[PDB]
Amino acid sequence: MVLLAAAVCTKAGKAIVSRQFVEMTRTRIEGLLAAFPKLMNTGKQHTFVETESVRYVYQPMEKLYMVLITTKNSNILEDLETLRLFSRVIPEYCRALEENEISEHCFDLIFAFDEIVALGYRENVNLAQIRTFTEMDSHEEKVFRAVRETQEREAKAEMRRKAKEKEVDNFVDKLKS
Amino acid sequence: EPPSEISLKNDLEKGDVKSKTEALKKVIIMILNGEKLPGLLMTIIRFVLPLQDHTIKKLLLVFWEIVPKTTPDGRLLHEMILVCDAYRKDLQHPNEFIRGSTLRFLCKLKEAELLEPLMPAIRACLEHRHSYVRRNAVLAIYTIYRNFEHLIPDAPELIHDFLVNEKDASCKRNAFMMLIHADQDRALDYLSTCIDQVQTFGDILQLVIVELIYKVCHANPSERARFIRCIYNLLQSSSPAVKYEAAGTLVTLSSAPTAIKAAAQCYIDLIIKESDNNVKLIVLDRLVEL
Amino acid sequence: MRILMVGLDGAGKTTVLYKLKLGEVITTIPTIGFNVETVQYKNISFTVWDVGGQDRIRSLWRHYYRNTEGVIFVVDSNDRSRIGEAREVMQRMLNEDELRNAAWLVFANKQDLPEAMSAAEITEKLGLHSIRNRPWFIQATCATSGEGLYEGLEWLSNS
Repeated sequence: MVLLAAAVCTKAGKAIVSRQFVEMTRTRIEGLLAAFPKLMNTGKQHTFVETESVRYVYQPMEKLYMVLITTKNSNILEDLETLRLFSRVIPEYCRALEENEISEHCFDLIFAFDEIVALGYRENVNLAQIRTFTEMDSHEEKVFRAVRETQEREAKAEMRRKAKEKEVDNFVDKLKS
Repeated sequence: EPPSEISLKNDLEKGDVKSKTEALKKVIIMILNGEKLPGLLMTIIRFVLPLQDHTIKKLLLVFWEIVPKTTPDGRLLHEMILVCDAYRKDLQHPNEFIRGSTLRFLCKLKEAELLEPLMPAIRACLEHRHSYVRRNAVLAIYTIYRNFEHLIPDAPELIHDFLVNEKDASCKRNAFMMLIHADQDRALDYLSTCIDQVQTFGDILQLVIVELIYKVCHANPSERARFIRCIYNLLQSSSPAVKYEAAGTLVTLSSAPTAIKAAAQCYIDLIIKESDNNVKLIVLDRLVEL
Repeated sequence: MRILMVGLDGAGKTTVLYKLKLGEVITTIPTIGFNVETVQYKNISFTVWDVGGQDRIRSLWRHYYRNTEGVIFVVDSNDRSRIGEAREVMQRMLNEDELRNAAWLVFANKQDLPEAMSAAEITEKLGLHSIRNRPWFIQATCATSGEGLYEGLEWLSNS
């Protein structure tokens, strides 16, 4: 993990959608987080705030915020890419932007979190390709036609049966000393 | 006397899957509250072992996952073993994505009577030429290691040998992450091996070692040279990530005036290069510590 | 129709099934659970629960207590063991009323596989001789044999 939740946010004091990598507690962790986020703490601007060693990572994208959270150190850029990246992905994933579309393609969207990121690891590239992996496959089909068919033959037949029946060193020395 | 639970039931017929989808969403929302009162279980039960609807299964499944399962019925609703056999098959499924997806789920999953021969089952699935599937096992296993590590007991080595068989960086990266959590030692042995090779390689896996090494010294040291030999190589350092860590780890390790200088430089340039201010501040903070 | 294959499945009770379904054989671990197939005839598509009569699974089938429409009893005709005992159980099916909504078939399977009883011998023995408020013609299979089955069945859906 490098993120116990990704929650995609809309301005509302409320985060439009979320997923809980790990359950234990109740929303109050998440619920409390939601509250704080909605409040924004009046704070003016800035796309990042970490407070109390918790990264609250966000990106306004419009009236929307996409949010990630973490507490101990990270390499920034990567991160950014993601926020941004989210901001690339959605109109594809759930269709454009307005909660509803997403409301219909919730399943798709959550699926995307997992898919995209396996526990804080940047899994791939290529969205379409990303579609590919599941509920879009190939193997299963290959297998099915042949198999189904084979069985079918047995069945058909059955129908009848039925039917009828240097450098290092510089350092090293210095140090060594 | 009658209820809309039933109203949903006919819809499902009416559409098939489609209607059911709707039902899932509703159910979901209903579920979302907590809320539901049972009975549809039966329906679900009835149609689903004989039905496909993959997506739906995925919805279903997930639903099961998020929702409880040690349900006041048991534990299980009590069928947690029987239905699974199809699923086990799916899990068996020659069909690799399908297994992988399951696996993904499975990493989320943790339902034991079902697991046991699925332990066998999984083992087979590891062999499948797909790194996606195999990788998925790495999470899954991780999931075991806390829940019922023991379930499998021979693993840390088994993995470690596995690594030997292995060569997909993605999977490797993972492999490390888990491996040290099981036991560092194996990683280390390998570490010894890898020492020269590292430089050639992709970062992500490299990172993970940096954490590990840290904890052990405060507890105890005497280990250096072998490391050093490498470490110096690491004093190439060049990705912004690498560099970011690389100076950071160094300080962790050392603070010799020479050390002080080395890291310092890295920063200074970095900064200079640097653009995201947020970042800039951060290092200060470290610095502030320093 | 809901058609029921019970007894402990893994014996090739399941074989019996897999043989129907793909032509194949038990290439599963011996199977406690629901095994499902739909077989279409009179286009009543018979949904077969091949379910082990192993402990829980026998014990617990209440959601499957609903209303029957077809009976296969898949038989170890080398079993001549749990059948009296079975008879003793079987009564409670008899004592079920859902259970009286099927014109059926007991299938004697596993004939080659060791031997079998008098078609009659069994008939009393499971307590089978005694019915009528459901039809009750008898049909032997084996699990490496069985034909004319379908005569049995023919009458049966067309009851």
